[PDB]
Amino acid sequence: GRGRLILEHTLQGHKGRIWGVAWHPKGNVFASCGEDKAIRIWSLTGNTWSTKTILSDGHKRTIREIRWSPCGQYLASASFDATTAIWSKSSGEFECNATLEGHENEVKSVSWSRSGGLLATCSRDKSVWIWEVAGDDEFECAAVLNPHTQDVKRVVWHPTKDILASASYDNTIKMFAEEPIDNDWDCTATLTSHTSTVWGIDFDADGERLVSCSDDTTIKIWRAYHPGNTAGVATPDQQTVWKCVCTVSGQHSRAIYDVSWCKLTGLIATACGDDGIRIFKESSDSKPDEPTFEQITAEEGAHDQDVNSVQWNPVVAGQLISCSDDGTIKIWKVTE
Amino acid sequence: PTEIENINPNVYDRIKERVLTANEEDENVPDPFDKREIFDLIRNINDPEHPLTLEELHVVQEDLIRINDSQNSVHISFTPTIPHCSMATLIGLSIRVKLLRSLPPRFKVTVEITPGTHASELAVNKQLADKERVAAALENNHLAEVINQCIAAK
Amino acid sequence: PMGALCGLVQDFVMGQQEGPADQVAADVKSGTVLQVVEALGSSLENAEPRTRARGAQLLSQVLLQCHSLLSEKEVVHLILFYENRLKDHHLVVPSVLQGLRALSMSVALPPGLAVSVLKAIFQEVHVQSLLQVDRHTVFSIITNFMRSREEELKGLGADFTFGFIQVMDGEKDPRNLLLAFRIVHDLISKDYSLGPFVEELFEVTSCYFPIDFTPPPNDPYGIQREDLILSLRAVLASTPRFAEFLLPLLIEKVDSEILSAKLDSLQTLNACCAVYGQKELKDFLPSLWASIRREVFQTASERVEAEGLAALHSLTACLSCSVLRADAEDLLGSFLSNILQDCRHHLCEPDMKLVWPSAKLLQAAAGASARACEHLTSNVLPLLLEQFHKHSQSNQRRTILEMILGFLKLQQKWSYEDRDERPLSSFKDQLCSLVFMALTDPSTQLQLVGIRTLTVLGAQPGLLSAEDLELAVGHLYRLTFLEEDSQSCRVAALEASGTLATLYPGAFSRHLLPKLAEELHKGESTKCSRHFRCLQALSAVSTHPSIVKETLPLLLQHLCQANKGNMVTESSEVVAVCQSLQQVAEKCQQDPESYWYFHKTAVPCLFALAVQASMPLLEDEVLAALASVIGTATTHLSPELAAQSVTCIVPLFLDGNTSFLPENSFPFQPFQDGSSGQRRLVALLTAFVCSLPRNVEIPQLNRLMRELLKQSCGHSCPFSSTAATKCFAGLLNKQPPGQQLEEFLQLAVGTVEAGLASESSRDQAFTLLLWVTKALVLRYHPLSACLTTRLMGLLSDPELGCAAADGFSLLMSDCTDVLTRAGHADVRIMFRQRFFTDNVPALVQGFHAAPQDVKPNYLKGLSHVLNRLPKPVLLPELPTLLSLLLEALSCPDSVVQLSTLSCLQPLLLEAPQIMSLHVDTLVTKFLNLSSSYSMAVRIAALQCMHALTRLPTSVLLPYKSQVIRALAKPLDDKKRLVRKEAVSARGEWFLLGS
Repeated sequence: GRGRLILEHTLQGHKGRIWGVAWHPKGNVFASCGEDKAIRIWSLTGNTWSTKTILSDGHKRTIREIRWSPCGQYLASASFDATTAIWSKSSGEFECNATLEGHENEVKSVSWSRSGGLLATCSRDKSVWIWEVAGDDEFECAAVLNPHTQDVKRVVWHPTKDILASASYDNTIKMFAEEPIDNDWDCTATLTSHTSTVWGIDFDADGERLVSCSDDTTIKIWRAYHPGNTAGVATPDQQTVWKCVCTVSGQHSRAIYDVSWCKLTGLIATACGDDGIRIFKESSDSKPDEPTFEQITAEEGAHDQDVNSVQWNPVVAGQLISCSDDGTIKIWKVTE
Repeated sequence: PTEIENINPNVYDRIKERVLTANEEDENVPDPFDKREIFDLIRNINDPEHPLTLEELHVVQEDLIRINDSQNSVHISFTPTIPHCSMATLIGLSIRVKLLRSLPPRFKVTVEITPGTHASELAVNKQLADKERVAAALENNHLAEVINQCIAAK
Repeated sequence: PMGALCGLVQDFVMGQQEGPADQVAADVKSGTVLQVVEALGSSLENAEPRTRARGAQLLSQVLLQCHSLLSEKEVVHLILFYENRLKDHHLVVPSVLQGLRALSMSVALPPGLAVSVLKAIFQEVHVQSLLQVDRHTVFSIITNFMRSREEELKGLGADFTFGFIQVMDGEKDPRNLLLAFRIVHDLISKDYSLGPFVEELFEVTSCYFPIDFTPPPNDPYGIQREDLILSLRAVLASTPRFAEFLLPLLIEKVDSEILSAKLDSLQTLNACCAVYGQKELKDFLPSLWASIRREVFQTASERVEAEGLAALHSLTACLSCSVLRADAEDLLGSFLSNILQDCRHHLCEPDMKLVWPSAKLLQAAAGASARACEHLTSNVLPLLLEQFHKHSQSNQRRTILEMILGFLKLQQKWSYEDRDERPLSSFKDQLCSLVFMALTDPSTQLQLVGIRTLTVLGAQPGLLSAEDLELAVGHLYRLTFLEEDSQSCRVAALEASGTLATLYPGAFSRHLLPKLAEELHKGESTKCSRHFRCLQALSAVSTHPSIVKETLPLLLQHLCQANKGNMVTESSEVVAVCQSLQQVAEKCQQDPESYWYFHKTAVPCLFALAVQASMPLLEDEVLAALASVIGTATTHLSPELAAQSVTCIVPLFLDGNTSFLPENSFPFQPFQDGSSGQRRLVALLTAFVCSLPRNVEIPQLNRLMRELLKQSCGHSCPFSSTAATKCFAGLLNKQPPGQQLEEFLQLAVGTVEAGLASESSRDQAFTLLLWVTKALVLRYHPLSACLTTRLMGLLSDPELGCAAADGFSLLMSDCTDVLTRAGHADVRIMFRQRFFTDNVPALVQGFHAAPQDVKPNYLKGLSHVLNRLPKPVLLPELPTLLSLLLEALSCPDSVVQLSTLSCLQPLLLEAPQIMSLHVDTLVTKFLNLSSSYSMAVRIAALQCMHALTRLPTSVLLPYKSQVIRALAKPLDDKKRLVRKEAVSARGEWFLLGS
């Protein structure tokens, strides 16, 4: 491929497998969680990355994912102890002010809405919870949803609107929108093209498209069709419908556990079980009803074990971060 | 199908052991991973409910193991005792834990039920292939204790 | 004073008992008995029962301390008073019986009085109603009179035993139970007159029998179960007067389903059979075997099995002795046939699960008397033979033969007469066919059992057909030749070959020696394993002197045919010939003539070597095995024959004389010429001279050693020079402390220091230093103190430092060729302790005060010591030494790495508390070594990482995380075995915490 992926930094802070990494909205700090039941906040001073704070005793079991609030103030952690901790720096140091309980089993994912006042979690109990944030340190459950028939892997909020997306072990993706007259949450649509567990999902810049990676070694591009659309696609219900407009196959050897769509460049990165990170770019002449995505660069030996998560940097265009079961965090720089 | 007037009691007799490959390995030459080495890793795993190994119950067999050392790939096919055995997932999980501890991290292990040998083979295979659910299962102390009992070598 | 005596009374009565108990005794010791009994009489005359009982108890406490010192006129009065007071009193009787016990321990009493003393107590007091402690006092009064006055108690007649029968009717305490058993056993042991009470006496004893128990309030005080079970065996087996009563009880007990009872009954039965006979058990004899047989089949307890088979043994033994006793009629040999008929159908049954225990029974009855087995075997064998031919399956034929085998052994055990051989001759030719059948069968197990029987029929004094010996020998050759079989059948045949060879040597010279002589030249003119068979076959048959006189020329002829053709090139096969010769010498050392002949062919052995030097073939190392062979010849030697061969060998080296050896070598100075050939031949001298008896009486020790010293370092040969030092030291060690030995040492330290001065040959002088210091170390000779601390200095020398390490290593290990315990080289076992104690200050001090460059040579030495002394002594010095043993792993030498790892491995499992203090540096060194170039080193390092798991979890936990990550690399190691060890190690490290 014409593009190249360059390794900038390698970090080995945790002991054991590292599950999730997340960029601060300022792009100069990131956090990481793993099997060691600890969260590490990493700040960039000069040209060197270092751990500035270490958070322990927040979770008794493995921490699967951490996600920053749109404000640089609060951090959320989903763990296997059926809890979701909220961290805030009220004392000049990060402390756990609130804990969100309710899930019967392990919590798999968290997500913040664009506004920052809505928080969504999903667990192995096939449920998706949505919380409201009244004031600081206080959270109120808005809805408990059980549409998925199997383990729910990930929850991601819409960039422009307050729409929730969930990927599940039941091979499906589900959209969630709030109903206008009653102000109660409900499921908008169901996306059924993957033949196995859907691990990761990410919205496009505008939010009218969506990537999804799955256990079937494929990634899919979903397009939102509103009622009365120009295309020949018809919506029987009033709600918008999503359609699989592109399927990338044969590119991955094993399950793809995470996918990230950059809002600055439009590049798509995949974290696969074959230890490989792959970069995809939409073609210049790709049609909006049959888009074509081509792999511009890849690092098949990006890690020594499975790559668990990949995340683009919101401030720095082309900077990617990733973690793996080899216990390493790697910051990358892609040049097309 | 097998005949009723003809029955071969010799299967009881057929179980044996031969672990003599030392001469080839005596030199400095690398030794590839083979079906035999993986079989030696899982043949003596104990059944969770019965005082017999997975080899003695024919749950694991050497010719049900496929491996390519160069391509970093290992496939294990295990036949649980009876088609509606509720321990199929546990047995395959003990096989996974043993291989996870004994094999290099470069090896990608697939553990599936032998086709047509269990009523819920698709669902079990899907559980064993989900590395997240396997990890969460290993954080169950009672479950990890039973697995360790099956993996113990005595 | 009477006032004081009255006061002591009142104080005791009021409760201040202890003072008066001893103070009245003190007044007795100095002062009188009649005064105190009158003072106490007043207090006892009071109406209150406790006022009597207290007085009486303080009377008895007195009488118990006074004992013997009591007048006869007092003893009578006291015993009378006690009888009257016990007759009148209730709950005062215990205090009375304690006084009677006191009065029963004196000896100055009239006869009638003694008899009435106890007669009145058992006619008056009811024993069962009384307390446990008081019953103990009553029983001990009996045992007292049973010691002091037997003639009186015996004169009492049977009414004494009857009275006692009722005192001991009901008694549950163990403490008195043993006492009561003793009384019964003595009533039996001593000829006490038992009347119609034999039944009555057995009745009380018989009821208690098996139950075993322990008491919760007093566990060790309470005399344990087997103590009681044994005392009852003693009484129930003491008389045949109990037979008509005990045997029905024991049968009753054996047939009950309680296992503890099943045991005690047979253990007693075996004890009874030691003192029973024909008549007492005759009536119940048929029923008893039914019970013994019963439990041999049924029971799962092997101790029950064993005791029951011991029962049938002792039973048939008791019946075989009385065949000589009863002159009129024998109703004892009829029981044997009544067993035979009762298990004949059981053996004949095709079921093989039932057949084995009944055969065990028949063997138990057969191995009880030669008379029994001559009946049993003669009757059993035809049935076993018939059933052998009926069964065509292999495992069945093997078991049947294993059953026959036992009977045959038992025939050889007692009978040595020609009588048992007569029915055996009828079965002789029929037995051989089974043996040869077992050898022909493709079964490995059946073959082994046939070999086992062959040796047993060979052991037999009775004549056997000559043809069978011809056949058997042929079969043994076939089994020693075939290799498609597992190695075991071969070795078994070879061992049997020697076993039978000592019995019948002609058979093996007729049907084995020619076959092997032919097979020798059939391979002389894949090839090695064919050679092995026959060489070892001639070695193993070399047990009889005649055979030795034949096999030796054949092996020497094969050796002198190896140099002419193309067999000298294969140094391996020549070594094999020597190996077999060494093994024959090893067998010849038993019979004196045998080793005499072998030593007279030790001479042609050296001739075949001298010729090799006279020409300008054999490989340099092959010589060493030849020398070990010669050594095996020299030891175990007649002192006159020793002098004879010394005056043939020492002349040959020293002056070149070859008179004794044959003329062909004549076409010679090894000592002053400088010829390489002859100098090589010295190592055979090392084997010889240094393998002679302690009383060597050598003719010219001074000259030989003088020449050896110059040869050792002056020539500077790679190995020839060392052989001279080896020999010098070998002979120096052996030398006694005569004024010569110190001269030899003067010349040794001389040539050593001289060579250490000259630049040209330092190593030759060094090797001589080493071997000399060793010889003096194994001797604990004072001069070794200096020489070893000389090798301490050389550790810092650059040229020899590594050689100094090699030397320390040699001193640390026993060596085969020179000085051996069985090589007549003097050694004391404790040298490692003595050497180690001296070494530690010198080596530890030397290591610290050594410069950076020649600093690790000291550690190389320390390791070659420490690891070669795996002893108790390593533990108490470990706290100081381990610090160095850890830095010993960081040494680049692979041998050091291996030795130090091998030594550290068990330490983790034996003394973990000392090890657990160095875990960080332990794990770091081990994981460093699990990735070296050497394969064996990595395997050991991983085994130590696997052993580290044995230490307490607390110290390991902070490492589990880093350890597992590191252990991932050796899982992908190039070799298979290093992966196996990594599998085990990591697996254990994962189970550390839960």
